[PDB]
Amino acid sequence: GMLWDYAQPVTIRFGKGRAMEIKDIAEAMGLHDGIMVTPKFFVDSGEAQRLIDASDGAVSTVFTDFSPNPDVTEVDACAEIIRKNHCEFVVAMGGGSAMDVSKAAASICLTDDSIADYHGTGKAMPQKHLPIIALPTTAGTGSEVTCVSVLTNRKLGKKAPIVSDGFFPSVAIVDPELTYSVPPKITASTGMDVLSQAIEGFWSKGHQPICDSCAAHAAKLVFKYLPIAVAEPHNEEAREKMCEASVIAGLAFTLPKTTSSHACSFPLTNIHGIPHGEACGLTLDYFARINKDAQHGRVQEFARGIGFKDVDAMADAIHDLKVRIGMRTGLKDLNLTEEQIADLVRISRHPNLYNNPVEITDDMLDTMYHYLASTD
Amino acid sequence: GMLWDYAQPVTIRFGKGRAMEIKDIAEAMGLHDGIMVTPKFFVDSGEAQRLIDASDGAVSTVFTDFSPNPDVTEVDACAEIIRKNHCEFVVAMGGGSAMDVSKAAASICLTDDSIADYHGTGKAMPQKHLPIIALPTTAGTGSEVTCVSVLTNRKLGKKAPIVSDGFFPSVAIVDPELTYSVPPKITASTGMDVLSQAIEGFWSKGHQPICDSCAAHAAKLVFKYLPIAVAEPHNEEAREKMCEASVIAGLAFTLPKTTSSHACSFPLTNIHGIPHGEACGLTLDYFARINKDAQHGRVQEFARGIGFKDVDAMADAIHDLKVRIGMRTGLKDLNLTEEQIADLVRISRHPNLYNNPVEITDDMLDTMYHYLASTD
Ligand SMILES: NC(=O)c1ccc[n+]([C@@H]2O[C@H](COP(=O)([O-])OP(=O)(O)OC[C@H]3O[C@@H](n4cnc5c(N)ncnc54)[C@H](O)[C@@H]3O)[C@@H](O)[C@H]2O)c1
Ligand SMILES: NC(=O)c1ccc[n+]([C@@H]2O[C@H](COP(=O)([O-])OP(=O)(O)OC[C@H]3O[C@@H](n4cnc5c(N)ncnc54)[C@H](O)[C@@H]3O)[C@@H](O)[C@H]2O)c1
Repeated sequence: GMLWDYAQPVTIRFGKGRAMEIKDIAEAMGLHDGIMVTPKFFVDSGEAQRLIDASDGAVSTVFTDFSPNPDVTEVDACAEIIRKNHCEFVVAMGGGSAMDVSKAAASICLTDDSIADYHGTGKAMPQKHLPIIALPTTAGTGSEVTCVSVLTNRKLGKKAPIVSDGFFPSVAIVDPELTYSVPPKITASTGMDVLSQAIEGFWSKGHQPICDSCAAHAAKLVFKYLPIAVAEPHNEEAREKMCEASVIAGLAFTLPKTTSSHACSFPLTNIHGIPHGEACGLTLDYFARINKDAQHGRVQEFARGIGFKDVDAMADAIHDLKVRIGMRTGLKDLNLTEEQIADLVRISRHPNLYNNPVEITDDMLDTMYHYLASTD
Repeated sequence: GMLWDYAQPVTIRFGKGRAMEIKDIAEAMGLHDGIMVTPKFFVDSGEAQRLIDASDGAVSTVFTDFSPNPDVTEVDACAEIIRKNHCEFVVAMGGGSAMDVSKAAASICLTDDSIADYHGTGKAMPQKHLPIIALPTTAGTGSEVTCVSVLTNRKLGKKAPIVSDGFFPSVAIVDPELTYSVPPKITASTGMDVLSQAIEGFWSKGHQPICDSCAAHAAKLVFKYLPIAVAEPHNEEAREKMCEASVIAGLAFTLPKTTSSHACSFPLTNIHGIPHGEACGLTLDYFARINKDAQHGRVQEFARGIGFKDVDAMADAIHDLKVRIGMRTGLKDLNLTEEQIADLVRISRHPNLYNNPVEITDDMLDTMYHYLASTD
């Protein structure tokens, strides 16, 4: 017997030049006076003002004060702006960081309580929220189809996600044109994040068939088009394909969740400043050679479906992919101490690690990090 | 570039024995007193009361007065029942016929007009309705994840579908136990209906990547388990695997729509009484040999993705599948006249026919129908 649930209530509009259709959603939903949460890059580049003028007065205010690693203070700061201008909907035009505070601010601006009162403290988020129109500009994190908002508390040293049914965006416009301006180094990291969510989402203990079809489709696209997009940022086909894999791979991690590589990326990112997708890719092919034979050859069928002889052949491609696009293949330059390696193992015992098809023991993490700390 | 919209607002609770969870959905929504629209077979078998008592007062009334091809009068008869008993939600436990009157009667009971006032005339349905909990009992048509309600106007001699966003069921519980009681002949016909909507849904003109990932997963499951479900009606795994492919193929054809085998199946059913799934599969392999080199080798990559050397190897698998499960391979026993063959050509020119990649001219229809008239 196989039991599973599937819920995906985010409408998706895909196509180049469809970011101008924000006026079509604010008129159909009957919503005026919107706030666009976008990084300051799009403000100085005129791309933000181009869509606001196209919306024809639908969007009024703009909020750009937030970090790539967003804090709980920028969420309440964005919530205060919504409370003042009486904003009805929230536009999230950015990467995984601009869309993280948009989900949190749209639900918290309807209460007089801080966003910290629900940040990993057991308190459930109020489901009442403003509508969200996610416009991802990186390909990506797939956050435009998830109910997750990853935040940080600098004054309290806390960093934990918040999962609420009210964080689901109503509409998510995936425009590949907004990804043209992504630098090659970020394109490679965000591309590895798509590949990690696709592979981890498949071999997860909470897998389901609808997510597997999306996971296999997105993974094959990353192996083919991601090197092209890194080398050629203006390649319209390679960018559009990466957006295709990005939103589709997001549909494979919302329910089955992620496993080992995402559990190890949290210490590799927060402690050592390694970007998220690059930290996940740092251990992707490592756990692949471990889970290759689990689930009665199910992972072997995944590799053959995307065009590989075995899983070890697929793990070789993941390694050749990271080298060609300039991603980390080791941690020898960090000069990690035995205390730091032991810190990597203790913090890697995350709830996501238990979703791995093969039980990862502490002796395995100690072997992996000692191998990573001794590799260029 | 690629342009496509994706909207799947149905919640899928898949699992063996999860039909008892009507109480959970009614309690979570805080709803009581529901009307269960089901065929009379499930009442005579006690399966309807097993779920009424499992809901523990959540479901109160039962409606069983509708034909396999549902008439508008049977909808208003069910609508007036909800008006006289004020039910709060609709339970659709049955085939496509039961899930097509549950969509119309849930929206028309809130009004005072007849459901025929929106049947083919073009008048939009009111977007206010009662919640729908779809419990499909075949595998299938996927009506639990679509917004179309195929009806029939017997007094007016018309059979036209109705498409309304308010017809989307809230939750679609897919339980393979409800399919154990399907006779092998109906299993084979409904089984071919899944493979049709998957193959047609893939090579359609309005194809999109999310639906194509689902189309390949569903098609690969039918080739392996459909003969098992036919020769072994109580095979639990074969039944579950057919239920899995049926709901996944529902998401595959709801947006890209159907192509030629569905356009040719409508005259094969209303005039000659051939079941829908059997009438679709009667021409499915014929159009495959036409669309093999279409869309720049796209259908070729589809056949290799599911495990065939080419479409020709897949077309042979379709033929051998129908012979093993006892589906029509020709129309020689009908002894069709030259008038009848030309009558099938006229009616087969349906709007869904133009969705085929290769153009289906009237001469190709005349050639195909004359070929089937000479085939056993
Ligand atoms: N919410 C979720 O479900 C989810 C899932 C995974 C990761 N995340 C979090 O999301 C963040 C990652 O998001 P990311 O992977 O998009 O990077 P990002 O958006 O965090 O930061 C990327 C940087 O690129 C800059 N940039 C320059 N030109 C750009 C352009 N043309 N388009 C977009 N950005 C441009 C942005 O200003 C930003 O500083 C991490 O903090 C990660 O933890 C969230
Ligand atoms: N709305 C949609 O998305 C969609 C898609 C395809 C077809 N359809 C329509 O739906 C109908 C076809 O649905 P179907 O293929 O289920 O045909 P159908 O609805 O006739 O199947 C129901 C019949 O199956 C028989 N049956 C015997 N044992 C059964 C059992 N144990 N469980 C269920 N039924 C049993 C009964 O006679 C019952 O009337 C047609 O009217 C077709 O046009 C709708």
